[PDB]
Amino acid sequence: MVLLAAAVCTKAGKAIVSRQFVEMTRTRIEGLLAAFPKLMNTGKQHTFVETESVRYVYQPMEKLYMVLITTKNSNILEDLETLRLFSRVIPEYCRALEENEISEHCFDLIFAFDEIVALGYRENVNLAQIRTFTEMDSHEEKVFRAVRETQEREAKAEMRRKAKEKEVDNFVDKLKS
Amino acid sequence: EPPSEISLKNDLEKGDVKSKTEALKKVIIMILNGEKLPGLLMTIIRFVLPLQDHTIKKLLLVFWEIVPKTTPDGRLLHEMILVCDAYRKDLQHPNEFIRGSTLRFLCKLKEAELLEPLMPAIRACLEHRHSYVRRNAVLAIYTIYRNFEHLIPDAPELIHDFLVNEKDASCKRNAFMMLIHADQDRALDYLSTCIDQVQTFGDILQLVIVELIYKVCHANPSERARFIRCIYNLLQSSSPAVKYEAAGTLVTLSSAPTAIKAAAQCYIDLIIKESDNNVKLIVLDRLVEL
Amino acid sequence: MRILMVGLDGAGKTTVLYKLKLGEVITTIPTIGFNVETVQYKNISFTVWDVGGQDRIRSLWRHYYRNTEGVIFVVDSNDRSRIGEAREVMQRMLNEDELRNAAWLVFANKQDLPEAMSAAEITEKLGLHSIRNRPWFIQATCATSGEGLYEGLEWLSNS
Repeated sequence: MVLLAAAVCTKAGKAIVSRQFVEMTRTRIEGLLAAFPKLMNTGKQHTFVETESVRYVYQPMEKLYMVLITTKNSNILEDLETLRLFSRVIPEYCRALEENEISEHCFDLIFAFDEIVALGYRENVNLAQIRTFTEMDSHEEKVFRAVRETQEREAKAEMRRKAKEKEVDNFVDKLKS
Repeated sequence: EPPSEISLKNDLEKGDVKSKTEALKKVIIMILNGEKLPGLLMTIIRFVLPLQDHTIKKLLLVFWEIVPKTTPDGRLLHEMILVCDAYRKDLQHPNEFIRGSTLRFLCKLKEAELLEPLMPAIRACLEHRHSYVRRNAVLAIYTIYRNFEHLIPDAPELIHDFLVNEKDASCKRNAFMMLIHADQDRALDYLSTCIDQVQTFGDILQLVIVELIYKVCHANPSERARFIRCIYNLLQSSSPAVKYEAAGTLVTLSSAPTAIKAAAQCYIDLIIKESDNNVKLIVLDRLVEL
Repeated sequence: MRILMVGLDGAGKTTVLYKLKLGEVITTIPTIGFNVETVQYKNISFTVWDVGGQDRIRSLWRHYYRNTEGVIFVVDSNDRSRIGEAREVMQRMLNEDELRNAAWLVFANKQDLPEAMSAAEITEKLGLHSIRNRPWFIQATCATSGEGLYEGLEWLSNS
């Protein structure tokens, strides 16, 4: 993990959608987080705030915020890419932007979190390709036609049966000393 | 006397899957509250072992996952073993994505009577030429290691040998992450091996070692040279990530005036290069510590 | 129709099934659970629960207590063991009323596989001789044999 939740946010004091990598507690962790986020703490601007060693990572994208959270150190850029990246992905994933579309393609969207990121690891590239992996496959089909068919033959037949029946060193020395 | 639970039931017929989808969403929302009162279980039960609807299964499944399962019925609703056999098959499924997806789920999953021969089952699935599937096992296993590590007991080595068989960086990266959590030692042995090779390689896996090494010294040291030999190589350092860590780890390790200088430089340039201010501040903070 | 294959499945009770379904054989671990197939005839598509009569699974089938429409009893005709005992159980099916909504078939399977009883011998023995408020013609299979089955069945859906 490098993120116990990704929650995609809309301005509302409320985060439009979320997923809980790990359950234990109740929303109050998440619920409390939601509250704080909605409040924004009046704070003016800035796309990042970490407070109390918790990264609250966000990106306004419009009236929307996409949010990630973490507490101990990270390499920034990567991160950014993601926020941004989210901001690339959605109109594809759930269709454009307005909660509803997403409301219909919730399943798709959550699926995307997992898919995209396996526990804080940047899994791939290529969205379409990303579609590919599941509920879009190939193997299963290959297998099915042949198999189904084979069985079918047995069945058909059955129908009848039925039917009828240097450098290092510089350092090293210095140090060594 | 009658209820809309039933109203949903006919819809499902009416559409098939489609209607059911709707039902899932509703159910979901209903579920979302907590809320539901049972009975549809039966329906679900009835149609689903004989039905496909993959997506739906995925919805279903997930639903099961998020929702409880040690349900006041048991534990299980009590069928947690029987239905699974199809699923086990799916899990068996020659069909690799399908297994992988399951696996993904499975990493989320943790339902034991079902697991046991699925332990066998999984083992087979590891062999499948797909790194996606195999990788998925790495999470899954991780999931075991806390829940019922023991379930499998021979693993840390088994993995470690596995690594030997292995060569997909993605999977490797993972492999490390888990491996040290099981036991560092194996990683280390390998570490010894890898020492020269590292430089050639992709970062992500490299990172993970940096954490590990840290904890052990405060507890105890005497280990250096072998490391050093490498470490110096690491004093190439060049990705912004690498560099970011690389100076950071160094300080962790050392603070010799020479050390002080080395890291310092890295920063200074970095900064200079640097653009995201947020970042800039951060290092200060470290610095502030320093 | 809901058609029921019970007894402990893994014996090739399941074989019996897999043989129907793909032509194949038990290439599963011996199977406690629901095994499902739909077989279409009179286009009543018979949904077969091949379910082990192993402990829980026998014990617990209440959601499957609903209303029957077809009976296969898949038989170890080398079993001549749990059948009296079975008879003793079987009564409670008899004592079920859902259970009286099927014109059926007991299938004697596993004939080659060791031997079998008098078609009659069994008939009393499971307590089978005694019915009528459901039809009750008898049909032997084996699990490496069985034909004319379908005569049995023919009458049966067309009851």
